Amino acid sequence: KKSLSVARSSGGGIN
Amino acid sequence: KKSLSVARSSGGGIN
Amino acid sequence: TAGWNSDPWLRLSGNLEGRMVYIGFNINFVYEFSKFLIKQTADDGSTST
Amino acid sequence: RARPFGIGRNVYFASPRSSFTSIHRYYAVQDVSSVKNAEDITSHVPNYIPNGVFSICGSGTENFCSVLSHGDPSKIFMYKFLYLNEELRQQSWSHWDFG
Repeated sequence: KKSLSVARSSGGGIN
Repeated sequence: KKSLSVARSSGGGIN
Repeated sequence: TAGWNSDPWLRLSGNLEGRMVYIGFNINFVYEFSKFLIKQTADDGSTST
Repeated sequence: RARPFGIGRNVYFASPRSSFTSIHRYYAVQDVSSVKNAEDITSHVPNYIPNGVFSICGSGTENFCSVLSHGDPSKIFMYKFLYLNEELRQQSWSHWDFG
């Protein structure tokens, strides 16, 4: 059972 | 499968 | 090559007299992806590669 | 040159640099009673909008801010944003070209 994509709300702008 | 780098937002100034 | 002003004609094949047509200039849509690299986030929304 | 443009709760204005214009969002800080602040909404694209911004506009209904600069007259620079629960959920910078 391969791992799932991590739930990333992420964001925007400069990082 | 080698471990991934821990996502460190970290910071600045004196620690 | 000289431009539309030099040769301002659109030659449509056949007889199209009396027909309604729709003329416009092509819109150049561009989207370049960012490089498909692994993205991770911390406990907050900050991203990492 | 460009009058600050107010959309909803925010006012957008240009701050020119040596070669490219920084667009800032003027807003009220949430916690403090009487502190206002400016946030650089072009921080991730500092070298995008050339100096010479003379028009700042946009639509509240369509949720965008548009910048016209005479440095690159052929482009309309578009700032697409979304606000959910006092949070910028979308920050999209792009331009439109017509020739």
